[PDB]
Parts: sequence; structure tokens; C-alpha cells
Amino acid sequence: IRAGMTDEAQRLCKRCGQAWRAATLEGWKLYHDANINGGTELQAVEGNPYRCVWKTC
Amino acid sequence: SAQCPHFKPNAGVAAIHDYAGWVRNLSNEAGELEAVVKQWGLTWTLCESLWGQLKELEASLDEPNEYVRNLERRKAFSHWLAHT
Repeated sequence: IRAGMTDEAQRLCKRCGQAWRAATLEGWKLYHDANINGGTELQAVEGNPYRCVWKTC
Repeated sequence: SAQCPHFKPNAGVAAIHDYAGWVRNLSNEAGELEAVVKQWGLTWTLCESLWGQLKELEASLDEPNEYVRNLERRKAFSHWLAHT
């Protein structure tokens, strides 16, 4: 994480059998719904809409 | 038009808000009236969640996209289920 390698930290958590901890490292992802503005193709919702709760935890 | 007059509901516009508004007045004294008010309340609020098909604080302020329309019905029916 100190090296900016948060994706390698998540891969390491999954490999060590701690996939739950890998999921806790994703709660800092900015909420984005590309469908709010009316696109021609449905895009997948990004980030954590409950960021404030996750950050407080 | 005939010597036997004919009623027909005003074509179907607001009855869900008349019924939901009516039970939102019976709730003022429903604390002690028990017959089948909860049974009818479950049914008519289900009908509002499903074929509501009414105002949603402008559910659309501008234009409707069927994905949004269906997600917004899943929000309204999820709020009904939580309240039940």
C-alpha cells in the first residue's frame, strides 16, 4: 500500500486465503453511475456508494 | 344517453392516491380499529408499488429510461417490503 500497489495487496490477500480483507481494501473506490446521464449502452456501476460508512469503520 | 344512465370510473387516474390518502387518514384513529385494515393496507400499498403507476417526485423530471424506471420501482417496492 505504501508503494501504491493496492492491487497487489488485494491479490496477496486472496492468495493467502483472506479474500474478505481484499474486499475491505476496495471501499475507497469513488462512486460512479455512468447510466445517470442516459447512455446508449448500459455500463456497470463503479465504486462504493457506502464510502462514508466504510471510512468511519 | 339512455333512460337507464351508466356510470364508468373516470378512466383510471388517481384512485391509488385516493385510497393511499384515505388510509393515511384512517391511521389517525386506526390505533384501536381492528377488522381487516392491515390486510387491505398490505394489498392497496402493494398495488401502489406495482402498477402504481403514479407520481414519484417527478419520476422523471425530464425523460424516462426503462432501466431507471425499473430500478426506481425496485426502490419503491424495497421501501414497501421494509415497511411491511
